[PDB]
Amino acid sequence: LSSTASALGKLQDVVNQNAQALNTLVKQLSSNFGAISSVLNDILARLDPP
Amino acid sequence: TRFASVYAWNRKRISNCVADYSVLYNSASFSTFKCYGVSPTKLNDLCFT
Repeated sequence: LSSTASALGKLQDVVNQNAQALNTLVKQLSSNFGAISSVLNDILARLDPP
Repeated sequence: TRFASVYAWNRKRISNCVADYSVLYNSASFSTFKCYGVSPTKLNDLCFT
């Protein structure tokens, strides 16, 4: 157990999957989905309410 | 006093200015002031490199 690499591969897989999903979720926050900009503060400072 | 022709449209770089957009925009002489991606009243609350 000490020497072999990836002996705990299953727990590592669980953690990696969860962290990867979160990383994707935060990354998607950067995409603008076609809007003018991906920052709400930018849109609100730039554009009128309507 | 004299703008360039349409085909040969001149350009000028503006830098280090303080832009009093609100006092310009509210003037009555402009027949149209359409803006895109930005709103005219907000323009003072902004700053463009």
